[PDB]
Amino acid sequence: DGCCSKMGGINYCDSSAGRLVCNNGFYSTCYCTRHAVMDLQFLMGCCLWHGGVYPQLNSSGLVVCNDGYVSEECSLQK
Amino acid sequence: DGCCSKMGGINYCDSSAGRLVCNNGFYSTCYCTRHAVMDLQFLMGCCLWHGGVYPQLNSSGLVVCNDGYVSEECSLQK
Amino acid sequence: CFHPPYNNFQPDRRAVKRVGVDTGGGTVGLVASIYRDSKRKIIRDLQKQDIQYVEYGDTRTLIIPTDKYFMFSSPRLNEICYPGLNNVIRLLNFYPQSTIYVAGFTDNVGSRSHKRKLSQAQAETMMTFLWANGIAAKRLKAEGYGDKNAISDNAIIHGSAQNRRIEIQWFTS
Amino acid sequence: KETALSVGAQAGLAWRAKIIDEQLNKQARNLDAIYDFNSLVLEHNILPPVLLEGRNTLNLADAQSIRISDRTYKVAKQAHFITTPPTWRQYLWMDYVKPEAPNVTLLPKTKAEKEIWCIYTERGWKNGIDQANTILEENIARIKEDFGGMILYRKLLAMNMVSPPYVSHTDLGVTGDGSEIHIDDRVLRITALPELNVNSAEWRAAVAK
Amino acid sequence: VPKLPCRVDGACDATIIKMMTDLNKKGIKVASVGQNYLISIPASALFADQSPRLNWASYSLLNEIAAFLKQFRKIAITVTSYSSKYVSVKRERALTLARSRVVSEYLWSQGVDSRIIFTQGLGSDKPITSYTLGGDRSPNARVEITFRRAV
Amino acid sequence: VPKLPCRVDGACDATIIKMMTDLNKKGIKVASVGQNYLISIPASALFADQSPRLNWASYSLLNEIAAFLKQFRKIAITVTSYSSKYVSVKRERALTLARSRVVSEYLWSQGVDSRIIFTQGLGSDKPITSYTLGGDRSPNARVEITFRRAV
Amino acid sequence: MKFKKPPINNPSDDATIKLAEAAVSVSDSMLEMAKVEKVITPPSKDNTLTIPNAYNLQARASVDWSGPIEELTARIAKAAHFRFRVLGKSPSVPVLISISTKDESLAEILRDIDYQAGKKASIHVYPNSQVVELRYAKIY
Amino acid sequence: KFKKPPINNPSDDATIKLAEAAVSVSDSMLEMAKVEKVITPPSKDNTLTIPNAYNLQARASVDWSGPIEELTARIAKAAHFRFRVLGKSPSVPVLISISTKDESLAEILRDIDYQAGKKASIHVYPNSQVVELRYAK
Amino acid sequence: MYVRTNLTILSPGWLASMTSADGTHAYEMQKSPVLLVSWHGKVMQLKVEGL
Repeated sequence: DGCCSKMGGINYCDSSAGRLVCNNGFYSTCYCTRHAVMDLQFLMGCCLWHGGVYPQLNSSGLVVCNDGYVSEECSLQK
Repeated sequence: DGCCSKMGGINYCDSSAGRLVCNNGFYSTCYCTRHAVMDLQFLMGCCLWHGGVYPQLNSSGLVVCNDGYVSEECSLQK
Repeated sequence: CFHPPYNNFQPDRRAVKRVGVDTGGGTVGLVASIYRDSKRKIIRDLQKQDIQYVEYGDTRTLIIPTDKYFMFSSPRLNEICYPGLNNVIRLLNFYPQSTIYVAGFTDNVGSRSHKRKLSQAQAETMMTFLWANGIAAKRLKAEGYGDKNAISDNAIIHGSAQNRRIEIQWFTS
Repeated sequence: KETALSVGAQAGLAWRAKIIDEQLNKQARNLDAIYDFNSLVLEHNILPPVLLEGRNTLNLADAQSIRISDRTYKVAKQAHFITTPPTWRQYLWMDYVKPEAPNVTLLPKTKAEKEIWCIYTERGWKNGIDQANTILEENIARIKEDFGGMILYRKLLAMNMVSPPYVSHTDLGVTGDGSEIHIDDRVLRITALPELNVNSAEWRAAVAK
Repeated sequence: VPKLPCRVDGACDATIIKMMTDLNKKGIKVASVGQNYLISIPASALFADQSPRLNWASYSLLNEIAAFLKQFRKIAITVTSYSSKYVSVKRERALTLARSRVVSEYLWSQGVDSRIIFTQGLGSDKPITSYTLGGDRSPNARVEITFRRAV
Repeated sequence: VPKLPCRVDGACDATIIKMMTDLNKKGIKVASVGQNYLISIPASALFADQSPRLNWASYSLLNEIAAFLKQFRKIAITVTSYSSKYVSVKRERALTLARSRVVSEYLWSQGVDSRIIFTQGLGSDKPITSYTLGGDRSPNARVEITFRRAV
Repeated sequence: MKFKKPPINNPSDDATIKLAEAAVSVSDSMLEMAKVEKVITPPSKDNTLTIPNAYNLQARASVDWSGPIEELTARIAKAAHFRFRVLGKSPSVPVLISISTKDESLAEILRDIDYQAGKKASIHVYPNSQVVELRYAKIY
Repeated sequence: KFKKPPINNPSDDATIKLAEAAVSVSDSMLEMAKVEKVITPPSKDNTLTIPNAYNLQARASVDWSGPIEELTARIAKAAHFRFRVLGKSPSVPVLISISTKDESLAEILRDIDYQAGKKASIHVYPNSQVVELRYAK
Repeated sequence: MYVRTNLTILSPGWLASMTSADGTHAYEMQKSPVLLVSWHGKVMQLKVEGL
């Protein structure tokens, strides 16, 4: 909520930096573009390190990845 | 709207210049003819710098210029 | 009373005006004069302006922004921000012994020869402006470098803005 | 609601279009300063052709097969006649039509409807901002590629990598019947398009001091 | 037509006659005949004695002059500088040239809607009043601007 | 935004500047210019008299410096020690090297977000105050950490 | 006891940022290729030999212009009190030039005009005869 | 009193970067043309100058576009000078096109020779009041 | 499109051109609502309605 907390305030968003600038000349620690450097190391989804989810839908709950490897963690159990 | 204010009032519209002439012998800065010299830098419409809009109406939301290019900003999106 | 064009190169008589308008009150005028002539107030006003002051050890440095304090792309010096320059002269009056080195910096864009000449022109202008306020000519040395030792990144925009500057260093003894 | 975020996307796209067109109109002189096509033309009112570079090429076609090369170059668009030099407005002035007709099929009647209308219209507004910026980035990359191709042809011709274009001009005297006449007949045709020369022995070096 | 530009930007002939009436009753000469427009100023309201330096109050008059000349649409501006006979030919010619240079530079720095600026300084070679008692206090020492209004 | 990181973890510029003020009122020099930053520390509140042994009370200030240093995103940190001449060249050089080494050791032991750290010590070969009345108590004996903050 | 960096001004715009980012690369490419062109091809002479200065040509001029050469050079000549002369038939393709300069010599302005013109045309000055002559190219 | 700043000023970092880039590219293209332009020397250019004969200083107006020889013959008759030709007229005529409202005959002949170029030239002699059209080989 | 003025057009690039004795230009060009000219050294945008 507070980017330039105890500081002046937002001047602009440098998209080369992907970051805001405070009224004082320090590089503000606040994201403004999605094209910044986020060191995210946890992820989401299914069929990762594979071809992704195959676009078909099945009568069964069995969902395969696009490279052909099956995924029991995404396919529902019985 | 009264262009020859604080002067003699309007005499006529010299359309050789496309400018109003007042009863005072000075050139009025208002224009009165379409065939007259403006100084404009902004335009409207889409499919510009091209053949204009294609005359036919595409069934989908796409619009296309006469040289074949498609203006996605004028076109309707999803 | 006071002239905007650098007061026509004369040391000012300001505290007399301050105590006169205080009487219009001598003691309160005197304490206001000494508080406004205090060094810390001058440094606070300098940092209220866009000028950076650095002291660490026996060496002191001043940082001036070229684009905000000059006409662009030319050694013509902008004089709209003259109160900062006047207070700079007031500060530099306090240290009448050590020599002063001044250097110029620009960014990495264009001919390196062009950067060198632009920095040298800025150095010459700052050199003669500091000389003309009354300090002796052999107390000064000026140099203008291009992008040799940048303290910022050229590729990022705010750092590219921060790179071009005027550096002033001086010792004590 | 989905139509509401759609019309919010429309409004945001048009608003960023107007803003970027004002900003681009603000810097008219420097664009013509930097994109001197009229200097970049050649002497016979001919557009120099377009070249593309490439360094350190590696391809793994499949197993047991690797093809590598150091550099390569590509003719993109062949040289041709031109009449007036192109300007930046032919590549950068993105179109704009303001939509002033939001037909609200789903009017708000509850404050919760007003609030979800606000948040989804905000989402559409941001999406329109992102789309406009993407469009601008695509256009500026395209025109940068064009200028780089022109400059690449000029310097490869400087380095003796391409033959210059060759033009034959034929001039004839008066012509026509007793009713229609043209007083002289000058016809220019380019018999040799520019192309690469594979004989590397004619190449020359380059130094700086 | 309402979408079309009805008049030029900031065009008001009431303001035009207001500022020219203020300048004429102030004393700086402004004359108009046909399309040709001349404005003359004495150097005593512009400089000090025999010196190409600007006093800080003069920028108000410079702003008024710029506001007047930006009102019209034009192509070429010609300014010229005239001096008294003080020492020589070289010194007076260079002083006139420098004064024309600095006023042209300030005018281009301000928002002038013109494309050509011409400066020329002469000195004391085209006088007006043969009465030549004063120095820079003389009315002959002057600076003139001129243009033709374009359409 | 509900899944994308809105901020870098543990980022608070108010915390940054309040501990900057607290450090400078503690008397540890903090220098900020460009993207380069310097933290300079007197050795008297850190070590023993010409001895490479940490005092126990110094670990609170070391924890403070680590808490400040973990805030930014760095790549490389450089630390260098300086002292006064007491015996020779070699003893002073090795003492500076050992002091910088143990400081770097505890700093790597804490979770600093750096990839590269360099440690160095130069004895007394860079005096910053010609007034050299004291020895270890003189303020020219020092330790400096330095980095450049990027992106 | 506040802290700030020196450069602070009005806020920027992302399109201008991307424009500058492209323009830096374009500029350095043009710089290095100007260097390699100058190295591999040596000059021979100077156009200041053909266009010498003279007195009353030292009037200062600041000029912005983006049109054909004709009326621009004509107003230059009528400022110079010289004789405007045209040599060769006018080309079918119009000749266009662009100038954005600040307070230069008239003679240097002329040399800049001819340098921007290149192979299409040439300028000669006969100051004894007070004649400014232009001439088109003899090709086609 | 007051001193307003320059109104159209690049007060922004992007703007000043753009402006100095524009300076660089303008300078680079300028020196490119400077080092690539070919210029004839003024002491060796092969064009005909003004002979300063008094009878050639008269003024006229000609809008002609055709062959060269009859035009030169009528020009010589207007100058009351004699006319000579050397060489052979080729099959394709040498073509010229001069449109002017007020000009003198000396620079008329100068631009005639300039439009002639290589295949023909002209000489003018004031000792014996003659003009001569010379073909090439 | 066929156009007649006494200025010089720039933007689309024409196919055919013709010039009077007095200095009037006429052109034959591909259809477009936009024109660019240099009026008297000033760049000028010219608007066409009716296509």
